[PDB]
Amino acid sequence: KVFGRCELAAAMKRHGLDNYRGYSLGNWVCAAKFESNFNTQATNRNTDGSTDYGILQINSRWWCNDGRTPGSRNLCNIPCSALLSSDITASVNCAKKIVSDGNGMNAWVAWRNRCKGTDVQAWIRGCRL
Repeated sequence: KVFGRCELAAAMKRHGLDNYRGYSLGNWVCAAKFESNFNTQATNRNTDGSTDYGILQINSRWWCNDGRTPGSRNLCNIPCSALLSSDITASVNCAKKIVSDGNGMNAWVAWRNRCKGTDVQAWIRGCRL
């Protein structure tokens, strides 16, 4: 499914991402926008054997099991296919682990390059949450 900006913001807020670990909602919307263009079925197959799955492009070496990646850790304890549904619940739950377990939103390359230092609140301006 391809989310609308405000639609995704409302769903993320209902899943408790606003101010999660000090990151306002807009950061999460901005990251989804540049990671996947709000596409829940996005997949990026990397040359290292790993694959990035879903709206937040979670990588299979560390976070989910797809049965095909060397040195997989499966730290979210989920099959990577659960990250490919229209329901964002699994990606959100795993994204929380990632910012947690690891260290901030720098984990997402698109956030680091396209959201960091910008007015992220603009991604939720106009929306009714």
